[PDB]
Amino acid sequence: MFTNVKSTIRRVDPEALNGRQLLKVVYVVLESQYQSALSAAVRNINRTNSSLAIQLTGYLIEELRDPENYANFKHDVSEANLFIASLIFIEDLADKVVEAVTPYRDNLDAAIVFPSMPQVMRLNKMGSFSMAQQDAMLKLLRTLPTVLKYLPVEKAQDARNFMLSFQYWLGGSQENLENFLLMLTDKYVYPDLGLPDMGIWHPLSMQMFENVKDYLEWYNQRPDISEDLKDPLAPCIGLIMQRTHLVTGDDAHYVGMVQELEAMGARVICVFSGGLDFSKPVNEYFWDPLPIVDAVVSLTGFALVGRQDHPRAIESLKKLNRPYMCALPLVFQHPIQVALQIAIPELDGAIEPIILAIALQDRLEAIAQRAMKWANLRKKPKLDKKVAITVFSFPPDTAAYLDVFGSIYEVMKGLQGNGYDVQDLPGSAKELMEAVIHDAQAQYNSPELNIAHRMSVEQYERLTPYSVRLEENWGKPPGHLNSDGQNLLIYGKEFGNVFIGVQPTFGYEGDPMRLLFSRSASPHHGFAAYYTYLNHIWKADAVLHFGTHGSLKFPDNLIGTIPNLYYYAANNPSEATIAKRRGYASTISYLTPPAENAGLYKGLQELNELIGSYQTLKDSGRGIQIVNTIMDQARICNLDQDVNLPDINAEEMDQGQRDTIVGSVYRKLMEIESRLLPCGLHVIGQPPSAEEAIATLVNIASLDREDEGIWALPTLIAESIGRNMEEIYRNSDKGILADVELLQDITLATRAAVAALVQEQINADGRVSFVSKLNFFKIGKKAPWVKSLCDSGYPNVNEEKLKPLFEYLEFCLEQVCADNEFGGLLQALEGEYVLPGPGGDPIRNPNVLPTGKNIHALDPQSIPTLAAVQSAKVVVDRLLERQRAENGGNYPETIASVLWGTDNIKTYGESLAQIMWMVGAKPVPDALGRVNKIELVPLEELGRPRIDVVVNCSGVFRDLFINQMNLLDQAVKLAAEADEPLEMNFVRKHALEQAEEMGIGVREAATRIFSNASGSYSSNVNLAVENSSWEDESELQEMYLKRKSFAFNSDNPGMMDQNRDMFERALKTADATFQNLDSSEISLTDVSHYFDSDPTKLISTLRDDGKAPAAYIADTTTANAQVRTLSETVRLDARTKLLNPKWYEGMLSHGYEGVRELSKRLVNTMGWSATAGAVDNWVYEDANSTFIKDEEMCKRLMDLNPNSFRRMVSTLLEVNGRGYWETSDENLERLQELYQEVEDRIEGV
Repeated sequence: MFTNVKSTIRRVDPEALNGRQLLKVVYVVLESQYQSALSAAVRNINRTNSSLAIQLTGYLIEELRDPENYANFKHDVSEANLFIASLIFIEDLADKVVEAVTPYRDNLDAAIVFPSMPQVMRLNKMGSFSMAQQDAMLKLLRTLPTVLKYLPVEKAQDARNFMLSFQYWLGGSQENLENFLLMLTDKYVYPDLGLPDMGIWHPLSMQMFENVKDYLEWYNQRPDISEDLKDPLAPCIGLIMQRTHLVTGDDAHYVGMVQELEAMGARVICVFSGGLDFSKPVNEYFWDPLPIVDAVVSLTGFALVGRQDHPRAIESLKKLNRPYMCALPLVFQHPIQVALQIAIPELDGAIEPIILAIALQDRLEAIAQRAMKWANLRKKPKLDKKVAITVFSFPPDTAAYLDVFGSIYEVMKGLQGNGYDVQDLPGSAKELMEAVIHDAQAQYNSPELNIAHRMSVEQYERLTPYSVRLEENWGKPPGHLNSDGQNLLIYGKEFGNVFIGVQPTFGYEGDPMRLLFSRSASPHHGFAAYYTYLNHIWKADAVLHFGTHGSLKFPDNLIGTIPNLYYYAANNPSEATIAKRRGYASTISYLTPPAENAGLYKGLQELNELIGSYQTLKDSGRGIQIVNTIMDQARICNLDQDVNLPDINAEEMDQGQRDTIVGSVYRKLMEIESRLLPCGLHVIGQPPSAEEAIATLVNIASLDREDEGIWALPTLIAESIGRNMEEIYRNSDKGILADVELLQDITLATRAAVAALVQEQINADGRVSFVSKLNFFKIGKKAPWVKSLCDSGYPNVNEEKLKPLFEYLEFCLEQVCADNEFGGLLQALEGEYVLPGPGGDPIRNPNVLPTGKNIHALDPQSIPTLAAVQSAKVVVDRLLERQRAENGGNYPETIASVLWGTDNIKTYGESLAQIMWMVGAKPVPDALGRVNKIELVPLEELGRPRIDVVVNCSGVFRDLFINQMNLLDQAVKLAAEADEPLEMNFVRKHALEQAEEMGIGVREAATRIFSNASGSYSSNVNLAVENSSWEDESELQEMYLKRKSFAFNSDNPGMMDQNRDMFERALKTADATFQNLDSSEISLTDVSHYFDSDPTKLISTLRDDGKAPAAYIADTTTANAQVRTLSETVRLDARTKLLNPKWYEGMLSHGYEGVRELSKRLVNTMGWSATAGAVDNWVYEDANSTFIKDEEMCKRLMDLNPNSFRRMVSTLLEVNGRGYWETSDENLERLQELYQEVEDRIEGV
């Protein structure tokens, strides 16, 4: 009494209620410090708060004897919102408190019982949280963060709110207990009411920290943690989060993240910021001068900086030089929202440790474990570090233009040479392939994969907990795949701390020795075993993959917790993004082989020489019989499918139309001659020479660039002779000799001038920074490139415009020739930050150079650009022009189109803006420049009817650009609804006819934007053609109609439901199929995805009239946009790739893996015969002539790669077997024998 102030007052009531809500609180407590502290808190709220008043009644625990007191208590509990109890530790009364409260348990908005006898504690209740889910106080407080992970997010925030309320109580201050009461009033009584710039946070500290020293001083004083965590050697992880969630106190998932990491022995620094520039905290708090963090995990779901500012973000993350991981808040707490949001951190070079009832546990452990393995990598000593390198399709029957064993060998050397422990490194790439595939070339025995390990069912089942799930499709372990009968086989070879493994077939087509009835595919035990070995037996610290390998299309335990590092081609941002999101991929880019012009050969070179003779023989006199030879030759080269070659003598023509015969054939030969494509494979970290870069530099020099302030060289040359390049291109297309010649002359000039810059920089051999900035005028010389232009016959080219062009070209030459590819992997393995960069076409966007960067796509709202929209109007006018010219002059009513992510990333949304312009819509950018809106154009501006569309969206396009599918659907439906003449609006005309037949609205009948079901990709036509697993085309057409018939809906974007009835009806109306070519290197025969999505023959089946649609492929890779027919483009492929000696002599120069490339293009050619019949007989004929009939070659290919040869031979038999190739019975007997020869070498007898 004399030493502790007690109050006679038990009850506090507000003087005046006014317009304010009343909260009723009842406490029972032993400490009269806590009675009087509550009274003061309640009393201060009552006198300040303008919307809340509190009534407080309470008894010291003892006072509950005299039933006078116990009687009111009971009545007070009855009326009470909040119940509070603390330090009840007497049986007698405890049990009375239970009787009193238990009745009203559900009445009470919340009941809070702080450290007191067990009976009382069970009364605890705060939303969906009970006991089910001073030192005494600390003990229970510190345990609460551990519980959060095993609860769903809302049940967790209740438990966090409980923990937060215990922190305020143990705190015990007046404002502590005010906040206590206001928090509970806000979150569990009256929701509709109530409510430092940056710093460091910890759930278990009451105050924030404004510096690192104050934090670590507090951290090291923490009694509740192991000495292990205070140690500066301890792995430390940085978290970034939004201040808002700490104020709100909606932080349960953040608290669980800190607890998960601390449980794994990681020191944590959680920074926050009320701003949007998170570089500031990173730069202040993750440093002291050195980094004090081993990896960062962003939980903001935002860009580091910001407009969002990726350059400063990068410079900040590169100074830190640690792995930057990102976990979207949405992961914890919907389709358009995740696609738009996840794309941003990817441009900061983020890694995604979260793949894209359920408790936080799986997500929290995932992020933690994967962050902890990034740190281990930073800390484990080089000589102890184990790297596994996985390889797929060996033997083959992936990774574009890659010498896989070529590249692995360079990586292994680089790794040994940098201090990693590499044993028994072979003397050559070949010997290294030989160590993994015994007798790959089938010289002496059949090819046999090296067995690195035999896993016992016992070892498999113990280290593969999820093996049980595989039993449904694959039976008991070890099953029929990667099996000796007893054991699961791990194919690979140990080379010290580097392991080369061969991953098997994922087995999407299931065990052909098992009858199954499930629609839920899983990997086979062998596939599982392989990853089980890497992770839990061999215990890799990191794993390196090449391109897509086998998975990321057909779940977190296969990938594991160790860094997944991918080498992806710089030109495949789309599929690299898919790996980032499905695979926990960190993706280092490599360059595709330095491209060469395809050039002319045999028949085509003879034809070019005849054309050379023409201008002579015209002045000689006999300018006639040559045009009959030129035509007779063209007919032999099958150019008569590409140029109109009438059956008329040159005698029976005017000079005008004889010149045109030549002009037409010429511009088609120069198309072939000049096609810029790779002719071989790439080895990681073997960049091209300056000589090797020149063709790549010519096409870089051959595009106008507004954003760089510079012009194409051809543009400048044309302007020099008062001409425009758009004219010269169109007159070229028409086959006007003078202009076909002028284009070739301008092309040759452009080649010479750029070669002159590369020549100079070479024979300056480092003396000068940039030869392009040397002041030649000052010493009275022209630059070597200006000289070249003058010699080429163009002496008036504008030198003020040349200067910044040729400065740009010299910069591009540096990036094409740079060697960073190995450096990238090194940074990753050292646990550092790999510079992010744009994937794309290096010629169209040279910012894709140099390689060795962590390539990303782009902001899905950044496309289409105004430039892309203009470029689209050209390609649509040209498709319609040509489709008319081949059909009376009649516009088509419906164009069936495919959209890919890959081509849209590269052109900033051209192919996408084509479909917009077909229906006569335009995308509308907001102030900031984001494309989130779309309008129709008036028919005046369209100049023609609205063309109806079916738009087949690839699973990838859906995954990256579902926002853009939303815009397309809005556009189509507006068009169907537009008050316009049916004959001016084929969208409306078809939709009205359909709305009646189907008994639905015009709008619902305007459904045209389809894709795969979410989490599905391709029509599976690619699998069937790849495995010959189909009887008649109908099977292909059926699985298309099953899989690609899921309709996007802008008025309910979540629900993307199958609607095959609408799909069949819209396709029935199709007059033309359409796709855009990605690139010369990813053309129709280089991959299977193009033909996999080809609806051409499907349309001919669906149509009442059975008529096949006209098939077009747009090509916007050069300045000179073409809309070719599918046949034209497949033929172009054949002439520049499969049947081009430069191309097959290029690929075969790399040996075994060379043959694989030939096999690929043949097999993709087959596909086109199955989906479109777009393969002319001579393509198959010439292929058999080049590779089979020539017995010298035939032997070379079989010896080089039995597996890839058996493949080539099977294809040729097959296309004959299915009616697509007609050929000599002798030709089929040769093939039928050669199959049996190689069959024997590969399998036995």
